[PDB]
Amino acid sequence: ITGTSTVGVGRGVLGDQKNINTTYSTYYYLQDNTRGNGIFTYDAKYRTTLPGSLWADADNQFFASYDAPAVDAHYYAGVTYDYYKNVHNRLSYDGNNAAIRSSVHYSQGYNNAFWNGSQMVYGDGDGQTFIPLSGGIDVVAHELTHAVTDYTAGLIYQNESGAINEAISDIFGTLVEFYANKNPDWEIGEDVYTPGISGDSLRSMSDPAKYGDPDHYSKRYTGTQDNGGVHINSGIINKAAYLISQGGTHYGVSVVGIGRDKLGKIFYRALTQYLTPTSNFSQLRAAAVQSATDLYGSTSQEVASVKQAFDAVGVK
Ligand SMILES: O[C@@H]1[C@@H](O)[C@H](O)OC[C@H]1O
Ligand SMILES: O[C@@H]1[C@@H](O)[C@H](O)OC[C@H]1O
Ligand SMILES: O[C@@H]1[C@@H](O)[C@H](O)OC[C@H]1O
Ligand SMILES: O[C@@H]1[C@@H](O)[C@H](O)OC[C@H]1O
Ligand SMILES: O[C@@H]1[C@@H](O)[C@H](O)OC[C@H]1O
Ligand SMILES: [Ca+2]
Ligand SMILES: [Ca+2]
Ligand SMILES: [Ca+2]
Ligand SMILES: [Cl-]
Ligand SMILES: [Cl-]
Ligand SMILES: [Cl-]
Ligand SMILES: [Cl-]
Ligand SMILES: [Zn+2]
Ligand SMILES: [Zn+2]
Ligand SMILES: [Zn+2]
Ligand SMILES: [Zn+2]
Ligand SMILES: [Zn+2]
Ligand SMILES: [Zn+2]
Ligand SMILES: [Zn+2]
Ligand SMILES: [Zn+2]
Repeated sequence: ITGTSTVGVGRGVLGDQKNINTTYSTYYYLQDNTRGNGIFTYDAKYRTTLPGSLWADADNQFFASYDAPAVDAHYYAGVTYDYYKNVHNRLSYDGNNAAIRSSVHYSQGYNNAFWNGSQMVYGDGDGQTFIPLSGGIDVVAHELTHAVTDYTAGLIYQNESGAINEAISDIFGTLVEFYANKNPDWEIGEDVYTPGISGDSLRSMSDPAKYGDPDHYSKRYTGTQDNGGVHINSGIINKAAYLISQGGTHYGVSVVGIGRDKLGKIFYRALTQYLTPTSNFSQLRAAAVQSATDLYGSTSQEVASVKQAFDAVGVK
């Protein structure tokens, strides 16, 4: 809609207060004109029709419980936009400043969030397994990174390529969580998963085996569930990414950590320059080694650490 750019205030899913960019035209709308072609947040009104109605508010204050998922969907889309622009010089998910659209209150008791090819969709959860999923910055950034992957490498969502696709989304989801300094960790979804249970998450990048996911190629899942294990076998790549950043000794292989910024630069370059739709784990290793070589030199510590990390998880 056309109107005046304003700044409102509200509270997110976890009760935290934050400022959000709105647009004023009789009502205040969740329309952020300051980022690319805009960030737009919609109310799906517990239906499955998309996108729903552009979110309208009478007073530019978003403190009602019904508002909370919209506040966070809107705000964390903005943070994700800022991460890709300021850190990687990428303008929105398509690199051409496409508008980011999100719908909240999708369906009823819906325990999921997804990028559907043109927009973000957030369930409210059932209040036991999940609370509204836009409350997790790593979830928001994980799903938006699927859009980045679709517009670059085109990794297919099954078998090893699909596990790489998932891991890429976990890696950048976590780097956005650190970038925002929002209670950062190497877990996925901890802020919105099982509100009754402290200290758990959907999966761990630092210790995938904590939840039974593999942390070595010899332990990879080879069945047909989960599109061939895309959310299971991602643990192998997630552990490698954790080792590249933080270092450690894993199955007897010592890895010298090089930090989060260089992890992001290496994987972003691998994704945008070298990966293809059917890349497997071995080709990811080659792409990461080449990317580190491009950026830091063939004899650099950065290249050595990438090699060490993939050796540690058994990917040659
Ligand atoms: O913490 C990281 C920061 O150091 C780097 O600059 O960009 C990515 C962030 O995750
Ligand atoms: O050392 C930390 C590890 O114990 C934790 O699991 O994830 C973050 C790491 O830096
Ligand atoms: O030891 C772990 C166990 O606690 C969990 O239940 O399943 C996976 C194992 O790695
Ligand atoms: O069955 C597949 C297996 O062969 C591969 O190594 O990793 C992904 C699985 O889906
Ligand atoms: O680290 C182990 C490696 O040494 C062996 O060769 O294959 C299985 C791995 O667990
Ligand atoms: Ca209001
Ligand atoms: Ca997290
Ligand atoms: Ca929990
Ligand atoms: Cl560990
Ligand atoms: Cl471990
Ligand atoms: Cl470790
Ligand atoms: Cl270990
Ligand atoms: Zn998803
Ligand atoms: Zn995913
Ligand atoms: Zn966290
Ligand atoms: Zn798992
Ligand atoms: Zn899955
Ligand atoms: Zn998924
Ligand atoms: Zn280990
Ligand atoms: Zn470890």
